[PDB]
Amino acid sequence: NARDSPYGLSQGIT
Amino acid sequence: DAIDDKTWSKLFPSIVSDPDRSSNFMIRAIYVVFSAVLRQRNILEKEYFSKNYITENLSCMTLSFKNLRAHQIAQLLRAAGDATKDGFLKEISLVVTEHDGDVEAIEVFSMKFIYFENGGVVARLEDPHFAELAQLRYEGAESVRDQMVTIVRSVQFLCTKVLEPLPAEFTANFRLKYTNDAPSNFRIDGFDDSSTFYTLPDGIQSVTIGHLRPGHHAAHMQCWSKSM
Repeated sequence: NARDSPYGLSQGIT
Repeated sequence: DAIDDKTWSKLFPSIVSDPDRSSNFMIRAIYVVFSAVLRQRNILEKEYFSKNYITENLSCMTLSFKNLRAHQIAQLLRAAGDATKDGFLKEISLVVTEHDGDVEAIEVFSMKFIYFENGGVVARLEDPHFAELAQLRYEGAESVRDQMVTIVRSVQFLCTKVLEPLPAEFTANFRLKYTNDAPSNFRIDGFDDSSTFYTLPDGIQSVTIGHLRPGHHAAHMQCWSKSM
């Protein structure tokens, strides 16, 4: 896919 | 210009002067440092880690590749570290929040990067650190080893003797920022896209953990926390 957003977040520990 | 140590070579390249191994060192640095933070802040239990040594005198807990869940987090950090080779990683940070998905954080361990061109001398281009760290030169492999030792020792000291314990309930998260150089088709595996990063309370405190300066890269490790 293509990406516009400058940020990336992952999982994820509660 | 090379480090001679059986212990150091177990985790890190003995040479960091060339672009590839300078980048490879950054990958291992991300792994080691963020493993130590995950453990020393008791975000993950000790079973997800294994005992490693930076030095015959200094020890740290690294994410295990035997444990599936710990392995997954390691690859996550490996994927972010791999982005340093192309110079696409601006910053990667371990972000702790009260609830899952919160933008505002209560504790942040940020590692910000600088990529050098032309023999690893000239920085490619606000942040308080950038001016100082961009001017910082490569001073040999042994200096890099000293910088790595300093950071690990400061992390363990900060987490166990300075910071207060994290609250009983929280959500720890890895969040990164892409470089402007990074193209729209490039994505770091394991990180879902987002128009939001993380923010800080205006009264939150900050402490400089350390810096890294191999051949053709630079890293600034910092900590924001209410637990401080």
